[PDB]
Amino acid sequence: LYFQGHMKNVLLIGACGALGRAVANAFAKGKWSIISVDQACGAVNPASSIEELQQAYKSAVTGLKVDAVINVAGGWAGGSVADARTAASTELMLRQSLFSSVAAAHVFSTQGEKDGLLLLTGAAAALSPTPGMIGYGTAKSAVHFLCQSIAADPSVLPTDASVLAILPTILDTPGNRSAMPHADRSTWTSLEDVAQQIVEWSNGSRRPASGSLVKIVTENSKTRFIV
Amino acid sequence: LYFQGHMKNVLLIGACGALGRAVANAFAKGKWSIISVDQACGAVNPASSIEELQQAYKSAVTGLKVDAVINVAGGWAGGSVADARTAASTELMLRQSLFSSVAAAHVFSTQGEKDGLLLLTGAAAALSPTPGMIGYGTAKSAVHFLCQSIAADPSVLPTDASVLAILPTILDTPGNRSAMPHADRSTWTSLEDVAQQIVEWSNGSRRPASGSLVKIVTENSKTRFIV
Repeated sequence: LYFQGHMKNVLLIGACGALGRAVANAFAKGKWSIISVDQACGAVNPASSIEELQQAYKSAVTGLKVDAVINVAGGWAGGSVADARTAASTELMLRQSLFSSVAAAHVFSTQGEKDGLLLLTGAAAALSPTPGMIGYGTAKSAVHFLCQSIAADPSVLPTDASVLAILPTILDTPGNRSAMPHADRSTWTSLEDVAQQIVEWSNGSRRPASGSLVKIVTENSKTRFIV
Repeated sequence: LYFQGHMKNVLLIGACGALGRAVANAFAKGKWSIISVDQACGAVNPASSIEELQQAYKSAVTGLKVDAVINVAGGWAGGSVADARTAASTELMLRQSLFSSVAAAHVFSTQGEKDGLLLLTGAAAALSPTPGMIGYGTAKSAVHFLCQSIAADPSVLPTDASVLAILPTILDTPGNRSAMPHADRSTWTSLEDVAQQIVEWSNGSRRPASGSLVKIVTENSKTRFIV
């Protein structure tokens, strides 16, 4: 007659960035419980070791199982091996994208629900060498490899778990608007389309094969998610 | 009648490991000047930022131009995203292999001689996903990407510079002998064959195309260097 459901829980990493806020709004409209580890904003020190991140992540979800672990953290910096500042900017992109993803994988493995989702954020541009974006290309290339490697042994993920990486080309962010203010935005992906796709996968449906690198391709302002 | 030559200088990173010592011995027999940044052993703190490594590297070669920058640093640890210790071990492999390689690229770019060599150390096993070696596969995959990315804009390297990554399968090291003491060693690459190949490339000849991932393939105890 009455059957009591259960709240779904998402561990959200990177909630403070443009895509992070769009993703938090989509989970909230979707009536998920959100644990925003990076919030209440800069809540976890970026100088954290991988071990310290996985401690802060385990601590934020104690006595919960998580149906999704969504990592959308990461900024962008340019630079070639010529610039002295490439060292500092690449260490930052490695910490925001790769350190966070390794820690997120361990919490997913130990606290994750059956049919759960781990979602990592790559970059379509990191499918090719990136001479002018050394740090960013190297960090996101590593995320892509980490996603394929996690997927390749399902015995250490929850049963019917999926790991996916999203590979955006260009996102329609305030930063992109002010950087390129007279460009055509017909290929810029809406943050809301990405966030709604992430919620749909997190609710269980339309997932490509675990380990997929899902390119986000926008043409004439319509988006497809392509493996 | 008499023409005075000049010493060739190598910046050697990772001189303390088995391959590092074999490489130092080969440069020394080859009458190169060796700057061993990691020596006099653990000379540079592994907890160094990329910026601090590139400072320690610039400082070790002040008022020299370097004909070669050779990075052979890196140990090995196992682990899946299941093990709590994967976080700490992966951060170590990222620091030893990738942090060192980004700093080495900047010193090569700013202090490197024309026709100079930058050599990075990958892993044949990182050409495929590595579920049981998450940290090691991810760190070496990143080195491979970094090598291709550096090569892809020659304008920020010295004229006729080459960047190469070596991708060993199994090296005949004391560690490998004691770990697998009844295995066949007919596919294990001699450290001296690798070191002599590195010196030959550093003297200028037999280099494949810049950005190459050179697999080291040993069969019936004979080694080839294959792109």
